[PDB]
Amino acid sequence: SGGLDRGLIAVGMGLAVGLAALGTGVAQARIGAAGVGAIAEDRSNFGTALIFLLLPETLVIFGLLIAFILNGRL
Amino acid sequence: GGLDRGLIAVGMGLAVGLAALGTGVAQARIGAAGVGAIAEDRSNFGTALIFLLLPETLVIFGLLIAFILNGRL
Amino acid sequence: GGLDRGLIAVGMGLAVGLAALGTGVAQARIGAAGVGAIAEDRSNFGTALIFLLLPETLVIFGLLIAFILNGRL
Amino acid sequence: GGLDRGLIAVGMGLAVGLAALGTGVAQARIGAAGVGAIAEDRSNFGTALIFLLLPETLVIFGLLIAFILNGRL
Amino acid sequence: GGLDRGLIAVGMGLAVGLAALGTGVAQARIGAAGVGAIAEDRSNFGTALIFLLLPETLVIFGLLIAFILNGRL
Amino acid sequence: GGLDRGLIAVGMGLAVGLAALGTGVAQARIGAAGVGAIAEDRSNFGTALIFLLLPETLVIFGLLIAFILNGRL
Amino acid sequence: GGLDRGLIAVGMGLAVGLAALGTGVAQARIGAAGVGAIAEDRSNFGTALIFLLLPETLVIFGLLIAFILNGRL
Amino acid sequence: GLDRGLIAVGMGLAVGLAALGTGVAQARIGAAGVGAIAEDRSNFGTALIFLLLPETLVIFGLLIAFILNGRL
Amino acid sequence: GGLDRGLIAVGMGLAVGLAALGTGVAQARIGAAGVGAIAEDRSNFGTALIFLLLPETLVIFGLLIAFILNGRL
Amino acid sequence: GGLDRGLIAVGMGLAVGLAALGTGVAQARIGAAGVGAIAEDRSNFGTALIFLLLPETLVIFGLLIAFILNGRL
Amino acid sequence: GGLDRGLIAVGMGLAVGLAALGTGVAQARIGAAGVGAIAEDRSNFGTALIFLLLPETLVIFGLLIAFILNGRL
Amino acid sequence: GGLDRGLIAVGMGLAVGLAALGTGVAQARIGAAGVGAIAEDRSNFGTALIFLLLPETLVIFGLLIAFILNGRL
Amino acid sequence: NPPWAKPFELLVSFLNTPKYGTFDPTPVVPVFFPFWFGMIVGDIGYALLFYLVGRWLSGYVKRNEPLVIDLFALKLKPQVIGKLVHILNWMVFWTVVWGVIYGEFFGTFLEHLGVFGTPEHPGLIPILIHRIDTAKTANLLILLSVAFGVVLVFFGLALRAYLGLKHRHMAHFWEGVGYLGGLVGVLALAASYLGNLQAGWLQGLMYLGFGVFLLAVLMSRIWLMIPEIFTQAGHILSHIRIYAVGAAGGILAGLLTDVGFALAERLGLLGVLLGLLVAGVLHLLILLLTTLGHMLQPIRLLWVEFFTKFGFYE
Repeated sequence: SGGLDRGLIAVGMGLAVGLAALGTGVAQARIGAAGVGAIAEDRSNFGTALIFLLLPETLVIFGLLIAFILNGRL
Repeated sequence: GGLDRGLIAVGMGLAVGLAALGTGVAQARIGAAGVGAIAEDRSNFGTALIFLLLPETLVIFGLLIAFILNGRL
Repeated sequence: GGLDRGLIAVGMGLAVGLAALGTGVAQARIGAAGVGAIAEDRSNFGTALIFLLLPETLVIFGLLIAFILNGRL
Repeated sequence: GGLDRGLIAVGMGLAVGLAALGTGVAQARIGAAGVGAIAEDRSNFGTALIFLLLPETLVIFGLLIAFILNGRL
Repeated sequence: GGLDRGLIAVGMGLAVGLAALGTGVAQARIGAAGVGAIAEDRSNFGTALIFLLLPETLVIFGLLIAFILNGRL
Repeated sequence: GGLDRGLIAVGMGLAVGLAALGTGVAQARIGAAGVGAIAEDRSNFGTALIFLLLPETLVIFGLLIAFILNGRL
Repeated sequence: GGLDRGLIAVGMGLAVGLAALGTGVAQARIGAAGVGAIAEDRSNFGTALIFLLLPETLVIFGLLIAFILNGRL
Repeated sequence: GLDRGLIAVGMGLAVGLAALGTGVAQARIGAAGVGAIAEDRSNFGTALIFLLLPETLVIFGLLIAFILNGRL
Repeated sequence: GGLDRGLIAVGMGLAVGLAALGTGVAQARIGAAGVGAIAEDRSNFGTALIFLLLPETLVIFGLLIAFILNGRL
Repeated sequence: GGLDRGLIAVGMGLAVGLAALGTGVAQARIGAAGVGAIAEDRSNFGTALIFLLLPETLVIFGLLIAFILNGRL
Repeated sequence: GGLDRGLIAVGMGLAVGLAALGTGVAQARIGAAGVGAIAEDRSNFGTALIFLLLPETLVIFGLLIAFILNGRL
Repeated sequence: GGLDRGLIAVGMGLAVGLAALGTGVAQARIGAAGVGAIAEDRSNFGTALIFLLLPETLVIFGLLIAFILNGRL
Repeated sequence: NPPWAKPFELLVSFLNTPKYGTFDPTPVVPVFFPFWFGMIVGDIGYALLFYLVGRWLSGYVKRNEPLVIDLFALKLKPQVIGKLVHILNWMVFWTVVWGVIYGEFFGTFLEHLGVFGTPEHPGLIPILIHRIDTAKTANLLILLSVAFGVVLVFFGLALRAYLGLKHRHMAHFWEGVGYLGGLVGVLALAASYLGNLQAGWLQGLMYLGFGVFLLAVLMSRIWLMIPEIFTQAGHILSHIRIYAVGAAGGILAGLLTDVGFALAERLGLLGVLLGLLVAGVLHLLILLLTTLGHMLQPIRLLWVEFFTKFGFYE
């Protein structure tokens, strides 16, 4: 019974980072499509397109933070 | 001492992950509209950035629940 | 002790996460429409803001259920 | 043991989370249409508000089920 | 106390939550069409309202099953 | 007698919930098309209502299965 | 012991629920197209009804499997 | 015995997900068929056979369910 | 005794069911395009039929895995 | 114990089923575009077929993983 | 106990299946755009093919994780 | 208790698989837009490539977490 | 073109026309496609039904009437029906011999009368491959399908290298030989990981295969080998579908025969006719629903897995 808790911590960590990555990928899909369209239109929109595309990376950053907090429990 | 700690960890992971998924789902369409408005005018930067940053409160609430559960851990 | 606390944590994390997912799903389309309206007029800021902030009651109720379960822990 | 309490908490979480998810799924399209209507006319604010707040009864029912299950403890 | 009671609560919450999700999925498109029709005509408010409130029978059935399970508790 | 009761309850809850989700998914598009048809013509109220109420047989079958399991419960 | 009866009930519920979900998914688009065709011509009622009632064989098969498992129960 | 209930869970999963898949196919196929019959009225045979073709999915689901029932 | 037979039954059911879901997802759009091509020109029947019948590889492989696992029953 | 055999069977079923689901998800859009191109030109048969049958490697390697798990049985 | 080997197998099945699902989701839209570009004009074949083969790194990583798990088995 | 290694494998496989699913979801729309831009201009190769390869950081993080969990052997 | 391969020239010619000075893949079809169709179906009763269809088509030929189906808009009076009859004759010959090998006629009809015999339940003659005992034949048929795919892809790559030598196309011959070297390296790695017995020289074979692959990667100056070796590996492994569809069809037919036999057994004297009726209607329904894939898979295995190796579509 002493090893089951560590495995559940591992599966919670994996679930956290995976679902955070899924969420930021869902955001980045439409944001990057709009950014590529704006780039092909103007080419002067690189800064705003990059800012908006890299903005939802905070979600996977939070997922990684929670995963590392869980990893520190050993 | 048993399954409680690991199941608490599963709870934190589930909360953070689903909150992040929800705010990503919101930010997809919101950021697409914001990028379109920026390409159209560029004077809509403040409103576009505000509307993009607003659904971050969901992942903030998820992090709050996770930190409460981590204190419980 | 042992397994009840962990399942309580799982339940409250699931509640807050699914509530956040639901309000994010609402806020996606609502914020896209609001950004479009604001880019069209810029006088629609209040209507867009209140329509975007109205679905926050779902994550408020999820937070309420999570806090009740945390107190029961 | 206390396994009953933990699974009851899981049930409350599932009920309120899925009710909130359904309410958000409805409110997405309803609020998008409402924001478009208000940007067009702005005289239909009452109809938009009633149609947006009507699917909140789903999360109301979810909260009722969650409160009954919480009182079962 | 009993594990069967916890699983009964899990099933009851799952029933009411998935019924709420289904009626929310229906009400999304139905209410969007109703809001559009009301904004264009305003004379079809009653038809839009009855079409929006018709899928509430799904969450009514879910609540009925939930109450039967609660009586079994 | 015992855990079979809780598992029977979660089975019947899953049946009712998924049947309700299916008929809600049907009624979404069917009712949207019906509301559009009523707004355009209003002479097809009978056909629109018949087509909207027809997918209720799925939640009827789910209710039948749940009541059979409740009899076995 | 006694897990077999409840797991059989879970099997029946899952079968009938997912069959109902599948036929509802079919009936959504099929009934939307049928409502549009009937509103356009009104002579397409028979074909629309036939195509709408055709995917009910899926929930019929789900009910058949559920009843076989009920007889085993 | 413990084994027989989980077999029933497997049969339920198989037939339900097969029905879900063939319903997903029949949604778009039947919508296109209804549109074609409304526009032409001579596309009935092709639309009907295209709608009835993805029934092999639920046929295979029932196949697996009956195999597990026979072994059950 | 044990739950090995039921667990491999669950595995084979998941395999065949998810394979069926995948090939249904493919055949939906492929058959819609095929019906659209046949409606424009009846001479496009052969290619539409070939493209519709190609994704049966998925149910074939799911059935292969299910029968292989049944060999161990 | 049969736990290992049952859960290995569950794992290989999950692998092959989700690989088939991904292959079907790709082949839906690719085959729809291919059918359109064939109806337009009829000289696009090689490229359309090559693009349609290219994502079958996913279900092939899911089958490979399932076969390695069968060897591990 | 065989729980270790069985859960390792279900983990590698999850990894392979979800990686395959992700790369199939990518290849759907990428291959649709590539087939459209090919139908419009050849000598786009190289760019379309490399853009279609780029998302296979996901199933590469999934297979790498599966092989690591198999070595651990 | 051998469940530790198996559940660690489950967690790391879930992590890498869901990260791969997320980056595939991103790469679908991003690569479709990139292929369109390449067919339009052919001078957009750098921007299309960098926008397509930017969401690979998600599967990179998933692989990192999987390797961290593998370090627990 | 030889007379025995001319009907299958119609099968290959639906795709692009090969350029001048390039190998045509016409003679591969008559030897391989009916072979795979027979291995897939493997049923004497299905072969007899296909023979009835073929003699019906031959009657259409000798009456010289067009075969017109208004539903499918199909019109082919003498010659397409003649070539189809020739192709069907080859297909039913291979189906008959493979049904003899598999010991299957209309499914498990050997259950009622022990004409074909497993070693556990012997009859007058034995069965070489049961194909319903999945435990005793899964490896035996997976390895056969893998070997067939390896042979086909290796022949395609050798033809690619020969065409590169003919046309002095160095970047094309190097591409073919690099794909061949990477393929033998991957095959050696798979044999070492799964069925290793003699890992001494096998590691050297792996090393030389990867060396040939890398040398052709740098020499050809094309960087598409890296993501496409995955696709050639998938094309090698995609021939499992032969055994997969064959086992699916055989098990379905055996299940229909088994439920017919059970219905006849339960009702006894009156159940023979009802069991025959339900078994027949299920057999023709299953054939109507799934018979077209039975030719689609063996012909697509030549259409994509074989033709793309020697540049048929460029």
